[PDB]
Amino acid sequence: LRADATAEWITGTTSRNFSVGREGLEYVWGNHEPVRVWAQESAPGDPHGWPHEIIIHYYHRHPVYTVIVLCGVALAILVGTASSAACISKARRDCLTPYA
Amino acid sequence: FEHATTVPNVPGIPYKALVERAGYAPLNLEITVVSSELTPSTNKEYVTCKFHTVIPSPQVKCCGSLECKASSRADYTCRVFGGVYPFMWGGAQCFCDSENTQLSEAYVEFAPDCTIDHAVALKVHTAALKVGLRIVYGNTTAHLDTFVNGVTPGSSRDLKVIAGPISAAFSPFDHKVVIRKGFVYNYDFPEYGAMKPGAFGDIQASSLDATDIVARTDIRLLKPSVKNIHVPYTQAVSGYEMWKNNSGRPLQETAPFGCKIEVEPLRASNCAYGHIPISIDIPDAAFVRSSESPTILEVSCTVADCIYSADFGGSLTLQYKADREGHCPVHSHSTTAVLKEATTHVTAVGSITLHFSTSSPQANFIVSLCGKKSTCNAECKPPADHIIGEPHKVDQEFQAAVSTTSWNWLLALFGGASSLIVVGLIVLVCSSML
Ligand SMILES: *[C@@H]1O[C@H](CO)[C@@H](O)[C@H](O)[C@H]1NC(C)=O
Ligand SMILES: *[C@@H]1O[C@H](CO)[C@@H](O)[C@H](O)[C@H]1NC(C)=O
Ligand SMILES: *[C@@H]1O[C@H](CO)[C@@H](O)[C@H](O)[C@H]1NC(C)=O
Repeated sequence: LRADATAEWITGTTSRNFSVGREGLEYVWGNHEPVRVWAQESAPGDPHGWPHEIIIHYYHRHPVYTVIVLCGVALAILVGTASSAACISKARRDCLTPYA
Repeated sequence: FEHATTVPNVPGIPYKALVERAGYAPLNLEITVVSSELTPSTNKEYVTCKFHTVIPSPQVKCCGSLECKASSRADYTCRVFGGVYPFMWGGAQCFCDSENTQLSEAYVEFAPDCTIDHAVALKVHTAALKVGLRIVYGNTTAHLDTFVNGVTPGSSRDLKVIAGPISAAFSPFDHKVVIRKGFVYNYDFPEYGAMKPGAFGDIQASSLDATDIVARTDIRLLKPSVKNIHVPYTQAVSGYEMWKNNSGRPLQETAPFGCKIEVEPLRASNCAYGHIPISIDIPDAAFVRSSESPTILEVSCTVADCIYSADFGGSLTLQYKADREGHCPVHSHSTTAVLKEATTHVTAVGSITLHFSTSSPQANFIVSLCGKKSTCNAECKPPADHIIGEPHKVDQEFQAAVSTTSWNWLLALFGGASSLIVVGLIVLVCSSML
């Protein structure tokens, strides 16, 4: 959708870096034919392994998505632990208030 | 039989499905977009180029008043100067001392080389997408051209395919388009009769050979300083040349979705942006009865070294003990994995190998051989090659890009949190009931 088109006159011997996504990118160099390239999901991790490898692999692919998933699961376990602790504390003080 | 589906707009990358009537054997449906074009309707506003400034031969009247009338010539600018004394090679040019008058004319026309170097201004309307489709049904192949508009049938009497409306309207051209020598620019040219000096469209005409040329170049005639017979004048620069100096890059280089702009007619070919609903009325001669196709007694699927990438990375083997030798289609009942082969020949007992492309980290999908499912179940690895020269055949989707042993951890943590919630709730209810 967003064709971030760059045009530049090159002299001498240089090197140019271009970010390539899943949608692809084409480059034309001089009078040559256009060359099209596409990027694969080759993140340096492991989806089937220990959790840290999974986190780094999915973080290299989609950073913000995995950050909000990690924040969501941390919030879920925190709220669950806090609510369970509050419930058992309320039950314990309700059971011990007649004995006291 | 009428079958409705939705294909991607990407040129190449064939789309696979199977058609299953209740009493008939399934057959492969193979829809490929071999070519496409998005041609808008254009009307020509005007043509323009570098103007040629014509300075006619001066008029000199020897002590008698001169004035000039209106003219229909392009940017006709006129001025009369009194009290001149013109000289040429030979001597003085009038018999009268100092009341001599000179009338100087100036206009513009088209340069002799505007037949090649010229620009055409266009206003384009809503563009219509026309696609070239290769349809392989069973083992019959038909090539056709159809309009992506929703109601117009394809160019095939014996197939009757209808392409539904496009998912989104793209239209890479802006409302005002300038074409020069096959280069297409999204430039906002001035309207006809609204010329501006020193800018594009400073001279306009309906055609290159037209006589109704109109221009508003900033030309002005100066009083002759020395006593020769030249016409001194200053003019603004050619707005066509000024536009050529800073035209930017054409739409052949700046256009989304990676599709190439072509002229005669103006169009954008091979654009991959949306999804096309396609309805095929498959003729009943293509179908065969269920008794005609070979039957499957049992079939098993083993996936060997699945690699998820853009090409056909990953192979599976179907071991089958079918009845009677014959050709039947195969399919992968998944939107996240597509096979390479469509139809295979099966024997009494054996194994057939197939290649598939997937975007999910696991090969967890149902493969049908002769209509009999196989539920392939294995893991896939991330690719080693970072960059490949072909586009991905499968769109990436959620709940499939996340694998097991990563779904497992999330479900385990959520189930643990919910377990704490449930045990806290039931202990609270038990305490309240006491
Ligand atoms: C281009 O990328 C490579 C690898 O990511 C890096 O080593 C190099 O420094 C980059 N070059 C520039 C000019 O940023
Ligand atoms: C389609 O395949 C069947 C069985 O393999 C064969 O008999 C038939 O001739 C084929 N049709 C065409 C048009 O090739
Ligand atoms: C215009 O043309 C001049 C010489 O013809 C050139 O130096 C200059 O870069 C061009 N562009 C602009 C934006 O001035």
